[PDB]
Amino acid sequence: ACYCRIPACIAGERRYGTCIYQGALWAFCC
Repeated sequence: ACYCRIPACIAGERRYGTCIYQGALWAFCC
Protein backbone atom coordinates (compact mmCIF):
# COMPACT_ATOMS: atom_id res chain seq x y z
CA ALA A 1 0.00 0.00 0.00
CA CYS A 2 1.10 3.66 -0.58
CA TYR A 3 1.32 6.39 2.12
CA CYS A 4 2.57 9.98 2.49
CA ARG A 5 5.33 10.38 5.11
CA ILE A 6 7.61 13.17 6.45
CA PRO A 7 10.56 13.28 5.90
CA ALA A 8 11.07 9.90 4.22
CA CYS A 9 9.64 6.42 3.82
CA ILE A 10 10.05 3.79 6.45
CA ALA A 11 12.25 0.72 6.18
CA GLY A 12 10.89 -1.69 3.58
CA GLU A 13 9.21 1.10 1.59
CA ARG A 14 10.40 2.95 -1.47
CA ARG A 15 9.89 6.60 -2.29
CA TYR A 16 7.99 6.91 -5.55
CA GLY A 17 7.31 10.69 -5.63
CA THR A 18 5.96 13.53 -3.53
CA CYS A 19 2.58 14.34 -1.95
CA ILE A 20 1.18 17.77 -1.56
CA TYR A 21 -1.19 17.44 1.42
CA GLN A 22 -2.56 20.11 3.70
CA GLY A 23 0.16 22.69 2.98
CA ALA A 24 3.10 20.37 3.47
CA LEU A 25 5.34 18.25 1.27
CA TRP A 26 5.58 14.51 1.85
CA ALA A 27 7.39 11.49 0.50
CA PHE A 28 4.97 9.29 -1.53
CA CYS A 29 5.88 5.82 -0.29
CA CYS A 30 4.92 2.35 -1.58
